[PDB]
This record gives sequence, C-alpha cells and structure tokens, in this order.
Amino acid sequence: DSFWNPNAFETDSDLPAGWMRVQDTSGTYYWHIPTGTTQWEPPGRASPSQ
Repeated sequence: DSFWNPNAFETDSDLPAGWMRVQDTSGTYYWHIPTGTTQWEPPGRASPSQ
C-alpha cells in the first residue's frame, strides 16, 4: 500500500523448510507442517563448530 514497503503484510521472515509463522491471540508462534507440532521459538539448529 505504501510503495510496497519491505515489511507490509507479507509472509514470515525466513523460517526453515516446513515451519510457518502464525499470529495467534497468545502471540506469533510457529506451525510445523511436517510433524504438525507447534513451537514458540525460531527453529534454527546450526552448529558449525561440531
């Protein structure tokens, strides 16, 4: 609506594959499409040290 700002109401920001970003009345959580399980933190398992 405003020059197509970068924020606007697009999708999430950049979750992993199989994870969604929803905004329930409790807060914005994550919906797991593969297992269907739900979470509340940004899933990003990345250990470049091991």
